[PDB]
Amino acid sequence: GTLKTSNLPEELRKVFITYSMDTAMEVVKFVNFLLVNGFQTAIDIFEDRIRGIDIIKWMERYLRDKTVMIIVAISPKYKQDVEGAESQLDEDEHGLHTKYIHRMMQIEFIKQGSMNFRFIPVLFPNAKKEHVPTWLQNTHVYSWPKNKKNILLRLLREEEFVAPPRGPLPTLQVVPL
Amino acid sequence: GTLKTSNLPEELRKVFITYSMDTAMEVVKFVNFLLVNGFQTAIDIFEDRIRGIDIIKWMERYLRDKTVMIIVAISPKYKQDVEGAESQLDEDEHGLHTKYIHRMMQIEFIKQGSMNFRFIPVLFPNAKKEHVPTWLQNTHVYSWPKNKKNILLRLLREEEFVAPPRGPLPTLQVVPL
Amino acid sequence: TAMEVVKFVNFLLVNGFQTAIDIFEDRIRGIDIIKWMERYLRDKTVMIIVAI
Amino acid sequence: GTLKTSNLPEELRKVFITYSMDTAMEVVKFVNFLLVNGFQTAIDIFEDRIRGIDIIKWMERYLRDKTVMIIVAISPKYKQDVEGAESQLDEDEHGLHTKYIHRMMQIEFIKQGSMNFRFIPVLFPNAKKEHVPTWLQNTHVYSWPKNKKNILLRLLREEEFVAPPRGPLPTLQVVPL
Amino acid sequence: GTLKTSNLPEELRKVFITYSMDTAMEVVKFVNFLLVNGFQTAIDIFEDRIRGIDIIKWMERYLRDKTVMIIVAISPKYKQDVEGAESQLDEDEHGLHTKYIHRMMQIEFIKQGSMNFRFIPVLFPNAKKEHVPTWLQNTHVYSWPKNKKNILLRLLREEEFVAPPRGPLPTLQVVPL
Amino acid sequence: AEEGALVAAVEPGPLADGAAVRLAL
Repeated sequence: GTLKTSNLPEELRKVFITYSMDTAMEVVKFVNFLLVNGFQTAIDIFEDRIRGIDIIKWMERYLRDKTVMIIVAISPKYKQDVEGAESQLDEDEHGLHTKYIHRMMQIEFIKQGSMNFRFIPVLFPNAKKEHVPTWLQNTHVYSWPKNKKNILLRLLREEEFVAPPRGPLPTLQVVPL
Repeated sequence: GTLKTSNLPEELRKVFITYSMDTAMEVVKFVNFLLVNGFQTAIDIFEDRIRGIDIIKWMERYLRDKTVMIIVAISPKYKQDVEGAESQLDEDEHGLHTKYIHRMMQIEFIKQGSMNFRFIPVLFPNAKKEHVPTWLQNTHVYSWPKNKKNILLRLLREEEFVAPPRGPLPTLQVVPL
Repeated sequence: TAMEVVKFVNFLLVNGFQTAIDIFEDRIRGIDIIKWMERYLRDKTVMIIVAI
Repeated sequence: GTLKTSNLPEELRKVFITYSMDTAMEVVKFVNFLLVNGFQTAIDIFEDRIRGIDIIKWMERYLRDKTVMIIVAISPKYKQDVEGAESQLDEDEHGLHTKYIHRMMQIEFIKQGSMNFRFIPVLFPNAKKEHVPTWLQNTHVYSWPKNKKNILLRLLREEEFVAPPRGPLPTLQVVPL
Repeated sequence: GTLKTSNLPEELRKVFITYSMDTAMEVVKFVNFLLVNGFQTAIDIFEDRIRGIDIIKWMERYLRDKTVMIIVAISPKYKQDVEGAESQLDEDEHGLHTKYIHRMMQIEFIKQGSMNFRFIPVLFPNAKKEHVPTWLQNTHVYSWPKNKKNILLRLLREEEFVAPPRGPLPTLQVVPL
Repeated sequence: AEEGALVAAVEPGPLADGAAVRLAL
């Protein structure tokens, strides 16, 4: 029917992505897909020049800002990272940064009363529902690219289904028998 | 006939719907029917944005409330889910949530002495009377779209038949013989 | 015999008898049908009319 | 006399017992009597583990199974439970579960046309005829321990009296006068 | 009588306790009681040094492990925390951690098909039946210190009543009349 | 007493349905 263009302010178009290396190949395509659709996706590979100045400050900028939506790229190596990067993975720097980001996300999630407002889990092709960290299983989980339109709708903060406006209570007629 | 207007307070117009995915389309039609007739129907597909924050909290918000009328959409897959959603299927998330809701309803039903105050089973086009869980067979089972008028009456909490006020006992005349 | 039963219930109610029938007690009967029936079956003082 | 053995398959040797707390002691002896005689009796005090996993699922396992014979242990507190555990007992949990089981049995009984195929009422030493629910008075009512032999015969599904095979009609001899 | 000893492996002697501040004083006695009976109870107040390193990692240690039996210390403030910890308080850290633990337990419970394998609700003296979260009311609820021996039996995974071994079906003797 | 006080059946007079929409991007 009639077309609709979201009035989403550019402030709410910021998106931050955290991932593991195994899924980086598809994460590049995912970032391209988001950029084509007009979202300002911040990821380490493309933000490298600014990120190089101070990695920790770069991460903290997106972690502090409540309005920034964070997309979690779920892969078999993501759970392994956020669980045992320091010891099990021969001290992988990217794994350590991913684990730190995950810990910050969990701390914020707990502080909010275990309510998730801006962390979006996404299942990449080589992932499975078991790989999603438990606290992230309490919300919507999107498979990529299976549910890409749903991901776009979520980032737009739009409902896939729009309920009709609630009407008035029906009037009742009384007919003698 | 004469027209009667319901006094149903807006607080008593909340409705929650639990269903299985085999009847999703008819559930959407049913939700439209309820919304247009002035009932505030809470369903996962339409409250997706709020439901995403905390799914379990969202469900418990309606399960706690004694004043919310829960409509049970009965279909072949509903019984299947509430019986073996975890074992008979490859971990269907919606099936597991439906099973949890059914368990909470049963627990509340038992704690109340096995009296059903707010759970309304509704049979959908492909459903049979055998698909209704046994404890729900002890109440009025409606059929959709056959009894939609009766469903509206039940939600309005109105009687389909107005019993006239009880009169006085008749006076007896005595005649000799 | 539903229609004639409705007329009969009208006749009884008008004359001052509290007739319990399923169609009019729908609200209470919906809570627990079997309990609703047993309430009238137990009570020895409730007269049961059998509409043949 | 002569010896006979039954072909009763093990699948038909399952028994489920529903009782009230006042009978608990005698019910323990009754369960010992059944188990020793080769019957697989399910009771809440012996299946504490599986029942603890999920109480309602545990009850439904035997309620839904048509082949399981249910033994109703009647006593003064059993009728009180199944009629008023709702409020009279300050939330007596066992009373509430007993009431739920009784309601499910009644629903099955009515749905089958008021024919009782697997509910076996048993009177316990402190019980009387008045304590049996009315719908259960339409079948054989056994008394414990007075009729325990008869109870075993009932569970074995073996008639107590062997009727001799029907013979042929007698031959008529005419001796005219 | 006779004495028995359980073959319970040490790895199965680990118990995790979650509670609220009002039960803190009683929880100390409960933990001492558990420790004296040889159970390795993990609680924040005692494992302070390890918990201090990383609170969230510490909690996830006992949440991930399927073999760890979690004891839930119910009380008026426990339900208050697991419902409105974030809002009704001036950011009570213990309340928020309790809420997070409760959410993880619920997610596991739902994901398992609404079956409770290792969550053991225990009612502390100032608690009531109503303070038990609904989904925890579908299992055995132990009161403390009233049912402490039942709690020990549950932890040992030993049924209080042991059914006698099932015998053979009785033989049938036929006698003429 | 005369049965003029008849029983009356109640029905909802006005009703409407539909108007559900789905976004397709």
